[PDB]
Order: sequence, then structure tokens, then C-alpha cells
Amino acid sequence: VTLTLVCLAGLLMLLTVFGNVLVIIAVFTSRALKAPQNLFLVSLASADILVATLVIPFSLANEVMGYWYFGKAWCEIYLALDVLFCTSSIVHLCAISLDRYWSITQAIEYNLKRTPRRIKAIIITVWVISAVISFPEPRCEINDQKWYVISSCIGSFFAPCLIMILVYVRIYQIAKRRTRQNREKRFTFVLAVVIGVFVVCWFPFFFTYTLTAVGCSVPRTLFKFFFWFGYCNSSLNPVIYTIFNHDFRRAFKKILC
Amino acid sequence: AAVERSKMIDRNLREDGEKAAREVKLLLLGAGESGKSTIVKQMTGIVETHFTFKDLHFKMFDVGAQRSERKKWIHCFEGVTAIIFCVALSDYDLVLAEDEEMNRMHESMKLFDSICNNKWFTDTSIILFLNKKDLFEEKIKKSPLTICYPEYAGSNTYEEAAAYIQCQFEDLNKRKDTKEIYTHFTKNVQFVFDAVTDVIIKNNLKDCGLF
Amino acid sequence: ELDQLRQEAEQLKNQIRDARKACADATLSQITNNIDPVGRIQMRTRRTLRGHLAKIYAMHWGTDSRLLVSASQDGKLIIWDSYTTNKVHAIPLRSSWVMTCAYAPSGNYVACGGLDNICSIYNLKTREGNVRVSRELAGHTGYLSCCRFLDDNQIVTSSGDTTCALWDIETGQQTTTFTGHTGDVMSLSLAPDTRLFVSGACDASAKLWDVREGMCRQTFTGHESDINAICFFPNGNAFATGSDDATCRLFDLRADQELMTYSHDNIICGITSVSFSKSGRLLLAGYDDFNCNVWDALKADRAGVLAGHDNRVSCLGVTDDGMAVATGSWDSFLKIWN
Amino acid sequence: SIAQARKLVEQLKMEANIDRIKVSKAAADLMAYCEAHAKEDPLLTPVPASENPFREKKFF
Ligand SMILES: Cc1cccc([C@H](C)c2c[nH]cn2)c1C
Repeated sequence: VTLTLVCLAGLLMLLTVFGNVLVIIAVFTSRALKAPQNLFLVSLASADILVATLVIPFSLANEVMGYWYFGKAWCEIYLALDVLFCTSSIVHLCAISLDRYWSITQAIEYNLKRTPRRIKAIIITVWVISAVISFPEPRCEINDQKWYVISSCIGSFFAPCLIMILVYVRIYQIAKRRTRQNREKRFTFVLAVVIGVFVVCWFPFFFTYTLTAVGCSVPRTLFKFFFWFGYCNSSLNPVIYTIFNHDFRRAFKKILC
Repeated sequence: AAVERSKMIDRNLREDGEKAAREVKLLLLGAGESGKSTIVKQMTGIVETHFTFKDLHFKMFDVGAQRSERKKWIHCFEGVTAIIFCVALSDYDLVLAEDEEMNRMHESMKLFDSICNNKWFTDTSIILFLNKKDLFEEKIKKSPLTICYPEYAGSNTYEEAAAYIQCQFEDLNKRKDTKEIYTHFTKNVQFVFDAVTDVIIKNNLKDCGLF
Repeated sequence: ELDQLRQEAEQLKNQIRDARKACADATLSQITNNIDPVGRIQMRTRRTLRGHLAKIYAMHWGTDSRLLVSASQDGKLIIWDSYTTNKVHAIPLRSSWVMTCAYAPSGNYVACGGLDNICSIYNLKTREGNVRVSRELAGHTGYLSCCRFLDDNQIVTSSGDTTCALWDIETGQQTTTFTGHTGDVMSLSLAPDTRLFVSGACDASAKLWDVREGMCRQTFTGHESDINAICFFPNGNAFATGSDDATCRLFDLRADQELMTYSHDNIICGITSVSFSKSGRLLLAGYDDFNCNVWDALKADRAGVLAGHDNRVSCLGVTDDGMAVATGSWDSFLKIWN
Repeated sequence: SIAQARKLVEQLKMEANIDRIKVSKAAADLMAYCEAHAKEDPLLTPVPASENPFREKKFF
């Protein structure tokens, strides 16, 4: 099944780019969405666009044709250019967590210093951390060295998932001391997806990735399927972080409809 | 030339807007004998009172000097982080100066009802203040509160009357699901700090839809 | 007895009402019935003067037809340049509650006003640096809802104190006071010769105030609610009132009656500004439905719509040249619908 | 109350006896003026770009 899978990947790419472009446009062309926090949304949407254009077209081929990559010198720079265009996302989900934690736990103190002078620095810090974690017949198997998979796995998806899971179990606590108006299902559900999605899509991959370090019998086909959830998560991301907010929804209604 | 001048003008305007956005604004309202001046002291046209508590920045606009129709200029106050309101508990024993047999507190409720159930302040929360508590606590010892409500049961009492009045005041915000109404019986600025911290946190906790 | 005054006043009002009828021959819509329609009118925002950080509450085109003022709740009174969009000036006010503006006819002074009940006047050409508050006229008992220069000295303001007042910017003393108007005074407009001006109260009425002798001359009624705007036919013999009744009306100074009523079923919101084309045949009415409807002042048949604003239109002004329409809405952008 | 009512009555009597003109003459003097300034209105009759300083013309 080649044409069907290629078409499915094409649907993936189209949806990803469409949603991220919509979010990027709605963030700018709207008076209401003028808060500084939206710089993170714009940067994350840009990362989703990049990983949806410069990455998927090649890594779908490498699995479809089932043979030598198209090229031998453009790999050493995309093999680490798809592994840094995801870590950018996985760490922008650990930055939109610290932001949306400090804007609740310490409101008055953080509502000052909540200006672009620091948001830009944070975004540059994320985009340099990603790069630091990216650089460490024949097929281009992702570099699996006994000392590089461990560090990449525990620096790219075990800090950003131990810092957005110890930062969304508080916003659950705070959202219990600050509602007192029978909104139990509101702050209890929407806080379950933003992590429910982030860990159902990704973790099934990283678990096997670093589990190979002990040579466990991970099936090859199932692993090469787990490999492909990262991009679908890069697709699902813009809607998760934008639907619920009222201003984003109004901008979506005004632009799309 | 003109391009550079206008660029510098834009830069200054952006800087001033950024510095101003870090302010909290409080429209202060009350009836004639409400006692808002007492609140201002403790804590023509618009009078702006700028203060700072625990390293914050409040502006409070007193507009009671404006003797004209209220629906024609209230538009300007759509965007205040809260609306402080002041009522006079010793005002249930005063009839309107011009009108006859118009209990001053009834007029105060009418004003507050107009403020709350209004199309502009549909989310802007109110912070209610019930001034002159002690004077009322002494006044009620001879004049039953039933004079000002022919639907009252429970003989004169301060632990009950001041809760019944608060009930009648909180029974007027038909937007029960949108705006909160805090209440304190005039550390008052400490209460305003603790009640605008809640507004700021509950407006941050709604930009992401959690609330 | 006072009842004598009441009864005779009632009979006097009835006499006026039944004597106006005698001056009726046929409705304006009958006489102009064979007039040539105007068709459709399209207007596209040539510029979009940007920079305000809050609502926009007024404006005034300069006599040059190039510069234009604009006031916002951001606390700054800006003076733009329509052609290039460069902000020529940006005055930092003292109180950020503004409800008016008035660019001088000679362009050397500007004014302001608002809830502070004070009409401040600013001199643009300091001769040594930036601007400075030239004067501050105080003496009104209510917010200042409109104000226009008679010349570079006299300024006639109107407030919610149920009065108007002609000032003297040289000495800051009310030269005259126009009292006799029941409700507020939501807006006014001078005449071509600056010897008469109509004031529109929130009492559902208008009054043709004189200036020389400080006394009304005529009173027009027929509106069913407040009157948020008013303007003159460019020849100073008719004025169009825009109410919160959602209907504009065209009143005649000479005949002292009502001529046309511009209303439609599809509109239920209230007007907030009106203006005429230089030919006086386009009653541009800036509604509160996010729109700014063009009309046809002689047949009432709407002939366009300037719908481009994300928030209600609060300012609407046609230059003296006649070839532009600057509209300002609560979303902080000024549009120029050439 | 009395004096204010008397002043109102005086104003009303002064404004009642003012003279007027039939609606026909006012209608004629309205439409005649509206016609008189046809070519001088750049909105009623849209003007070409040669007279559109906003679109393309002398702006210096
Ligand atoms: C360690 C690491 C970090 C980020 C991305 C990846 C790769 C490219 C992947 C697989 N599926 C989605 N992304 C890795 C291996």
C-alpha cells in the first residue's frame, strides 16, 4: 500500500501547514490577540510549519521506497534537521508551560516583566537549546550510538515532559482555589488533553527509542509506526492550544468564515 | 526627516503604552451620601488617585462630581479591571432630598442595579463596600430595618440585618455566571489588593480556557 | 395662578403646531420625485492611519484638508497627515478621558475636552520646542461634549450641564451662555458664516441658537429619543439630525418643519455622527452597527455602505475640499474612504 | 417655579409669531442648490485619479 500511504502523509502535511498558518495569521491580524504570550504560539506554529515542510516529504519516502535515501550528503544535515525541528516543538511545549504557570502562580510580579524584551530572549533560548540537543543501497538509519540515544532521549523528551507535567498538576491545584463556582469539569478536562495528547502521540516512540539501549525485543514494524506520531502531534498542536481560548476562536470564525 | 521624526514619535508612543498597560484601574462609584470620600481617604469631573500597595500600581477614578446623565459617558469606563462601589448603611434612615418618601437606600440599589446589569460591564467585576458600619450598628438599636423592607422577618439585629442587606445587594446581578461581587464592611486597601489579585489570576486562568 | 401660565402655554404650543401645518404644500419626497437617482457609491479605504492604542472618540479635519486631529482614551491627542500617514504631532494630555477635538481654522491652535469639564487649548508652534498647554477654560458644570472654534480666539463649547457657552480664549471668561435647553447637549454645529449654530440635546429636540444676542430663535421637535449628532446643509438653511432613534431626519430652518426621514427596517441601532458631501447630497451617517451608511439627502434611498470597521464608528468627517471621508471607530484605526 | 415658567412663556411667544415659507419653496431651494454644485463634489461624481491625491497625485 504505497499510493494510499503517500496520500495519507500528504493529508498530514496539508492539515499541519493549514492549521499552523491559520494560527500565525490570526495571532497577528487581531487587536484582541495582542498579548505578549502569543509570541510563543507564533514560534511554535513556525516550528510546526518547518517540520511539516522540510521533514515529512523525505522521511515518508525513506519508508515508502524502502531503499537508499535520495542523496548521501543531504542526510547528514537533514538527519539532524528533523531531530531539531521536533525538539523545538517539544521544548516550546515546555516554555508555554512555564509562561502559563508564572502568569497564574505569581501574577502581579510576573505581569510585570511579561514584556517582549524577555519573551524574545526565551524564544531564542529555546531555539538554541534545540540546536544544542540536535547536533551530537545503504539506508540512512537514525544515528543510534550507545551514548547518543540516551542523552538525546533524556534531554529532548524527558525534561520537557517532567517540566510540563510538574507544571500542569499545579494549575489544577490553583484552578481549585480560584473558581468556587462549579467549574469542576472545565479546568479538569482541558488540562487532561493538553497533556493527554502530548504524551499519547510522543511517548510511545521515545520509550522504545531508549528501550533499544538494552536490546529489548521491540518489533520493527510497530516501532516504525510509533516513529510517525511526532508529526501528527505537530499537526494537532495548533488546535489544542487555540480552540479553547475565546479570542482565538473568534479570530478563527472571522478569518476562516 | 519627517520619517525619522515619526519613527521616534511611534517609539515613544509604544513605550508609553507598554508602561501604562502595567496599571490597574478602578472606577469608584457611590450615591450622594455613600461615603466614598471616606474610602478614598482611608485607602471638577474625574479625580484620579494614584497609589501603590505591596509594589503594585492602582489608579482610582472618582466621577461623582459629574452631575449629568450617566448613560452618555459611561462608555469611557469599559476596560477598568474592576469597579469599586460604595453604599452607606446609615443611609436607610434618609429620604431623598428632592423626592418624597424615596428611601435613599432604594435609590442606591437602583443605581447599583443599573451599573451591574449593563451592557458594558458584563464581565468587569464589582467590589462592593458597605461604609459606616458602626453608625448603622448603633442606629438599628431603635429603628427596625423592616421600615426599609416590608418583606423582612427577623427582629432588629446586626449579625442578621447586615447579611440581609448584602443578600438584597447580591440578588441584583443577573449575570451570575460572568462577574463576581466581593464585599467588605468599611486594611481596606489590603482587601482591594486581595480582590484584584483574584481578578487578575482569574483573567489569566481564562485566556487559556481552564476556568 | 401658575395654571394660567400652563394653560396658555399649552394653547401657544398648539397654535405653533397648527400654524406650521398651514405652511405645508407637499412632502419633499413628492417634489423631488422626478429627480435623477444617484446610483451606487463605492468607497475603499485609501489609507488607514494607525497608532492609537485605545478607542477613538472624535476628530476634526483641518482647514488645510491635509492634517486631521484624533483623540483616544490612550491619553494622547494625535495630529496626523492624511497623505503620508506620518504622525505630525502627538500631544500627551493631562487627563486621559477625552470626548472632543477641534482643529483651529488657521491650524495654529488645537483644543480638547472631556469628563474633566475643562476645555484645554494647545499651541502647536511653541517657537522653541514641543507644544505646551496654552490655556484651560473651566466653568462648565458637566462634561464637555463638543466644541468648535469660531476663530482663533473665540470657542463655543457645549456640555452635559444642559447649556452651551461662548468663551474668550484670550481671558478664559464666558462671553455668553446659551440656556433654555432641557436635556444635555450631545452635539452642535456652526453655520457657514459663524453667526448661528444648532444644538441638539438628548431631549429629542434641536434649537437654532444665535450668537450675537445669545438667544434661541427656533426649536425643532419630532425625534423620539436622544440626538447624538447634527450638521448643516452647506448653505446654512437646513440641518440633518442623527438620533439614537436609529433614524436621521432633515429639518428646515426657514420653513421650520420636518422634510425627510431617513430610516429603514434593517437598521435598529442608533446613529452616532452625520455629515454632508460638499454638494450636500450625501448624508453620510455613521451608524453603531459597525457600518457607515451613505444616504441620498433628497430621496432617502440609501446608496452605499462604508462597512470596514471592527467596532462602532464614532467619528465621521468630510474635508472642506470635499474629496474624502475620514471615519474613526472604537478599534483604534482611522480610515480614509476616498 | 413661577419666574422660570414666565420666562419659558415669553420665549415661546417670541418664537411662535416668526414667519415661515411653504414647504414647496424650501424644497426648491434645496434641490436647486444641490444641482448647482454637481461637478464640484468629488463623491457624488467620482473624480479620476488625476484628482485623487490619496491614490496617485501631488503629495509633497
Ligand atoms: C531524539 C529525537 C528528538 C526529536 C525527534 C526525533 C525523531 C526525528 C522523530 C521521530 N519521529 C518524530 N521525530 C528524535 C529521534
